[PDB]
Amino acid sequence: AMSMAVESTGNAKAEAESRAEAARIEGEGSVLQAKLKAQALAIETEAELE
Amino acid sequence: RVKKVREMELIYARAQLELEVSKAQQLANVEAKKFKEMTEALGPGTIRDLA
Repeated sequence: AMSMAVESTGNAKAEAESRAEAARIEGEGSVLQAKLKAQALAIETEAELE
Repeated sequence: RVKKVREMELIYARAQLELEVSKAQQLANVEAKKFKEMTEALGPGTIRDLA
Protein backbone atom coordinates (compact mmCIF):
# COMPACT_ATOMS: atom_id res chain seq x y z
CA ALA A 1 0.00 0.00 0.00
CA MET A 2 2.83 2.42 0.79
CA SER A 3 4.58 1.53 -2.48
CA MET A 4 1.37 1.94 -4.48
CA ALA A 5 0.68 5.26 -2.75
CA VAL A 6 4.11 6.68 -3.54
CA GLU A 7 4.08 5.34 -7.11
CA SER A 8 0.59 6.68 -7.86
CA THR A 9 1.28 10.07 -6.29
CA GLY A 10 4.56 10.33 -8.21
CA ASN A 11 2.89 9.38 -11.48
CA ALA A 12 0.07 11.90 -10.90
CA LYS A 13 2.37 14.69 -9.68
CA ALA A 14 4.67 14.23 -12.69
CA GLU A 15 1.86 14.60 -15.24
CA ALA A 16 0.39 17.47 -13.19
CA GLU A 17 3.63 19.43 -12.59
CA SER A 18 4.79 19.10 -16.19
CA ARG A 19 1.47 20.68 -17.18
CA ALA A 20 1.91 23.35 -14.49
CA GLU A 21 5.47 24.20 -15.63
CA ALA A 22 4.40 24.33 -19.28
CA ALA A 23 1.49 26.58 -18.31
CA ARG A 24 3.82 28.86 -16.33
CA ILE A 25 6.13 29.16 -19.34
CA GLU A 26 3.11 29.85 -21.56
CA GLY A 27 1.89 32.52 -19.14
CA GLU A 28 5.23 34.32 -19.10
CA GLY A 29 5.44 34.01 -22.88
CA SER A 30 1.87 35.26 -23.22
CA VAL A 31 2.47 38.34 -21.08
CA LEU A 32 5.66 39.15 -22.99
CA GLN A 33 3.85 38.76 -26.33
CA ALA A 34 1.11 40.93 -24.82
CA LYS A 35 3.67 43.67 -24.16
CA LEU A 36 5.18 43.33 -27.64
CA LYS A 37 1.78 43.28 -29.37
CA ALA A 38 0.69 46.21 -27.20
CA GLN A 39 3.66 48.20 -28.49
CA ALA A 40 2.88 47.07 -32.04
CA LEU A 41 -0.75 48.18 -31.83
CA ALA A 42 0.11 51.41 -29.99
CA ILE A 43 2.49 52.36 -32.82
CA GLU A 44 0.41 51.03 -35.75
CA THR A 45 -2.75 52.86 -34.66
CA GLU A 46 -0.69 55.95 -33.75
CA ALA A 47 0.80 56.18 -37.25
CA GLU A 48 -2.57 55.32 -38.81
CA LEU A 49 -4.03 58.03 -36.58
CA GLU A 50 -1.84 60.53 -38.43
CA ARG B 1 -4.84 52.75 -28.96
CA VAL B 2 -8.61 53.20 -28.97
CA LYS B 3 -8.67 56.48 -27.00
CA LYS B 4 -6.47 58.26 -29.55
CA VAL B 5 -8.73 57.00 -32.35
CA ARG B 6 -11.82 58.07 -30.40
CA GLU B 7 -10.29 61.48 -29.64
CA MET B 8 -9.22 61.97 -33.26
CA GLU B 9 -12.66 60.99 -34.58
CA LEU B 10 -14.19 63.29 -31.96
CA ILE B 11 -12.55 66.48 -33.25
CA TYR B 12 -13.27 65.38 -36.83
CA ALA B 13 -16.93 64.91 -35.88
CA ARG B 14 -16.97 68.36 -34.28
CA ALA B 15 -15.73 69.93 -37.51
CA GLN B 16 -17.98 67.65 -39.56
CA LEU B 17 -20.80 69.07 -37.44
CA GLU B 18 -19.75 72.57 -38.52
CA LEU B 19 -19.91 71.32 -42.11
CA GLU B 20 -23.43 69.96 -41.58
CA VAL B 21 -24.84 72.99 -39.75
CA SER B 22 -23.32 75.42 -42.27
CA LYS B 23 -24.91 73.37 -45.06
CA ALA B 24 -28.27 73.58 -43.29
CA GLN B 25 -27.65 77.25 -42.46
CA GLN B 26 -26.79 78.71 -45.86
CA LEU B 27 -29.17 76.46 -47.82
CA ALA B 28 -31.95 77.83 -45.60
CA ASN B 29 -30.90 81.48 -45.83
CA VAL B 30 -31.22 81.20 -49.61
CA GLU B 31 -34.44 79.21 -49.13
CA ALA B 32 -35.81 81.96 -46.87
CA LYS B 33 -34.52 84.87 -48.97
CA LYS B 34 -35.99 83.32 -52.11
CA PHE B 35 -39.30 82.97 -50.27
CA LYS B 36 -38.84 86.58 -49.16
CA GLU B 37 -38.56 87.70 -52.78
CA MET B 38 -41.29 85.29 -53.93
CA THR B 39 -43.96 86.57 -51.54
CA GLU B 40 -42.83 90.20 -51.86
CA ALA B 41 -43.17 89.93 -55.65
CA LEU B 42 -46.87 89.04 -55.45
CA GLY B 43 -48.18 91.20 -52.61
CA PRO B 44 -49.87 90.74 -49.22
CA GLY B 45 -53.47 90.68 -50.41
CA THR B 46 -52.56 89.07 -53.73
CA ILE B 47 -51.02 85.97 -52.13
CA ARG B 48 -54.03 85.69 -49.81
CA ASP B 49 -56.40 85.84 -52.79
CA LEU B 50 -54.31 83.29 -54.71
CA ALA B 51 -54.30 80.88 -51.75
